[PDB]
Amino acid sequence: AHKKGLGSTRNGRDSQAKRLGVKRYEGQVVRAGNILVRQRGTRFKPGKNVGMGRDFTLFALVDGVVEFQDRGRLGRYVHVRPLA
Amino acid sequence: PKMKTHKGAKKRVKITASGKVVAMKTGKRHLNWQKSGKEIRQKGRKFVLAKPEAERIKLLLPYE
Amino acid sequence: GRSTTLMRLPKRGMQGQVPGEIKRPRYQGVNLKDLARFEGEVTPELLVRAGLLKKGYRLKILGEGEAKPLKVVAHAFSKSALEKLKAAGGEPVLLEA
Amino acid sequence: VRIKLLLECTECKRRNYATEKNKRNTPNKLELRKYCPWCRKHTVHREVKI
RNA sequence: GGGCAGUUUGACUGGGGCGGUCGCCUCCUAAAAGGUAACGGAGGCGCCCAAAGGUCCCCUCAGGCGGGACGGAAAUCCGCCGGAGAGCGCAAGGGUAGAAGGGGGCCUGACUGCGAGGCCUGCAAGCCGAGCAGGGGCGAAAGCCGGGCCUAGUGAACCGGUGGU
RNA sequence: ACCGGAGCGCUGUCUCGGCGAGGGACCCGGUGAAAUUGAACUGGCCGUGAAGAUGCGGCCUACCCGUGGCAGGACGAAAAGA
RNA sequence: GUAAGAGGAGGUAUAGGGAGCGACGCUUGCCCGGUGCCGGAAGGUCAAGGGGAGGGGUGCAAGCCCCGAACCGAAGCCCCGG
RNA sequence: GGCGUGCCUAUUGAAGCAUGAGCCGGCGACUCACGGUCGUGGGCGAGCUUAAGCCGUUGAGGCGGAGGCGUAGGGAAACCGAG
RNA sequence: AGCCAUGGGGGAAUCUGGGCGGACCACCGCCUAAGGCUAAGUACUCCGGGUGACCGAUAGCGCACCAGUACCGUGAGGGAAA
RNA sequence: AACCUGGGGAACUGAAACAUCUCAGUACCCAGAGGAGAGGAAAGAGAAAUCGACUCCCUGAGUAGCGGCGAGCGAAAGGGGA
Repeated sequence: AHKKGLGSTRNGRDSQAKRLGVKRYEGQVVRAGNILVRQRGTRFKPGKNVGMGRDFTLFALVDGVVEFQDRGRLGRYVHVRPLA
Repeated sequence: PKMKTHKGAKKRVKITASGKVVAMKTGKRHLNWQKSGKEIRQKGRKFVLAKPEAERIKLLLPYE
Repeated sequence: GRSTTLMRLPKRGMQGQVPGEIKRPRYQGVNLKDLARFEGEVTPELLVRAGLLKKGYRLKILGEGEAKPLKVVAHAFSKSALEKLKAAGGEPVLLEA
Repeated sequence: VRIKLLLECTECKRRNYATEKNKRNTPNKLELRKYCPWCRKHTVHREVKI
């Protein structure tokens, strides 16, 4: 056979993929303390009874239903509006 | 004859008056300094399930 | 390999001395709704002959129940259950004279 | 790392506790920071022991 | 003190041994949810900041050409132009000048007792936080504060030290 | 009586084998085991097939059974592979 | 050999035991840095030990139990050289 | 003449040129004791039940409550107690 | 880390003597140590008597029977058939 | 034949490794006693001014403790009976 000098590597190292994404959308009731947007930078800016935390994560403050918004010269918006 | 209650287990777990096994929250000792009062007051009492089958089924004799 | 989820900490205070265990008087609780069943007197002697109690050193009254007047007999009694004894009942504390 | 080490402040007026960290390397002479104890409102607090 | 005893003497692995590796974070591969393997690619972490932390007063860059003692491709200042290529500790991703960046003032919420309800998931551990009440700091106020723009900086338990109840 | 190198004579070691020997082998009678053994009714080629077949496809040689003889194959027997 | 004792040996440093090479002829060179080994009446660290300054629990006390300093305690390893 | 890859174990997968067996007859392998534990068949029911032993029997049972389960939990603990 | 017991060492007292009640101290209890004897109630099956929801010549004891026999090995032991 | 008192006293195995522990103070060696053995009248127990030799059953009770707090090991008191 004869197997002379070969080698190794240094890249058998991966980052444990952490489940990230948006959980709740317009049409779903979210009631007080339900995460609904997982992200790193401001992919989704809070608003109407929406909340952010110590890691840019949107959640529910009210017992309201989600909905979205676009404001270019400001950012992307989520507004979780409830009922009158 | 006679099975034997699990000593350690007996002395380190809580089985609620309802066939539930619910113990204490682990992870409190060589930490505490660079942590929120959160991690302190929340590492108090615990819960658990699933393995409580093994816990209860091993509790036994005086049950406890 | 990992601890058989034995990673759960101990909390059993006073788990182990060496001269056996501390010899203390063991109290015994009882619902006085079970009391509302029978009528007459309830001595320690009688109430182990009946259904409950069984030599539980000392008896303490408790639980729900009704305002039936009689002779309850024991040692200690619940502050809350003594409010039931109020509506109609009698209290003998700590036996022997 | 110990250089930053770990130390704990305590209130004056008998005991009390709260957990912290230092930095001896950094101009850290002594500390007398202001916090709140279990008993009563915010008061003094002195640094002591490892 | 191998004179004799009884045991130890990792696993992975394109047969094994030798070289390489073990955990944690980023980026691909990864096929527009996640998630997704390889001894497949490309890099980073075992720390740092009592101010790089908290609030109020306040400023916006890197650069581009023109113009100038030393400077002179780049020390500085100026004029016009210049929406994120500047910086934001460290790797990169994501993100940001309608601030997270940089300047000052008072401070010390790296708060105490609790935690609604959700992320995540074999367990266990990890992730998020409203509100509540005690008091504290700044703010004219409206109001923010349970450390740091985030993802790395970590070790269940058994044992024991130390101060208290 | 240990491992090479050489040289002479000598010789079936070889060129290359031929006869001969008696004793076994083969036929007559007396006695008569073994390992192995799923059952067999067991030719070949050419493909296939878990990859090397009389048993499968396609397609095959040759009446039925024996005696002496050789040893390619039955992945041959003995070794639950050193 | 746990041991009594046993051999060594009723032998005595031209003798008894342990290791290397192996008649005989020539001959056997440098390195004490690591280590084994020889030796050395200063010393470094350490055992139980000796000792008792100092502390505590408790009884009214007399008292008893426990903790323990300074400093003196070997072999050894470091040490010094062969 | 139409058709037709033996039985088993192991296997991604075998008729196997993988393995086990010449053939026949018998021996031969998931129990038992105690405790737990889910159900299930009944009796009793806030009560349920006796072990040792003793008495009787010659396959005749019965007395025997010591004890265990149950009527209450929460708290490491003192304790509090439908909290 | 008591208490019981003891190998080396020191080393008491006689009823105010004295052990223990789990470091040790106070108290309060309990018992009389360092001499010895003691039936029954429990254990056991070489043996005999009785029972069976135990077996019926591979079962049953290894042995139904001329079995601890033949036969195997120095040997301790193995262990037939019938 | 078996049990029984002491004098000695392993390992496999468990802990999915292995020392502490387990197995086990079991197996085996020894001494010696007998129908029983051994034991046996309290320097006991244990908290109540409670009991009153020894052996035994059952309960207490996997209880209390023990422990690389793992394997696992695992008491007497009291009770009711002989």
